[PDB]
Amino acid sequence: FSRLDKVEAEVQIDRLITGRLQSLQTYVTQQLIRAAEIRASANLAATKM
Amino acid sequence: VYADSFVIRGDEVRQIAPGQTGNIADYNYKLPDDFTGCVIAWNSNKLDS
Repeated sequence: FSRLDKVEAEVQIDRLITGRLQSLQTYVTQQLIRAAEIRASANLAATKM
Repeated sequence: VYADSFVIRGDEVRQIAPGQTGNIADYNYKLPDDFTGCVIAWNSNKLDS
């Protein structure tokens, strides 16, 4: 902020708000896959029990 | 619509644009960061000088 004026900072802050959001999006998708795997393993345990 | 008129030095016309910090743009007259519209300037040394 202090190193620039208030007109071209938008392109310089959009990249810092999409990357910080797109990366968070990637992590969530990883959790969904693993959850879909544990769910299949948990049901096997119930059948075994 | 709004029209504002005044006269300044030749080297301080660049200071009129939003964002720039200085004497005329912080003490006398300045524009908001999200300003919409534009400015027009021209030489008048034949008249005022």
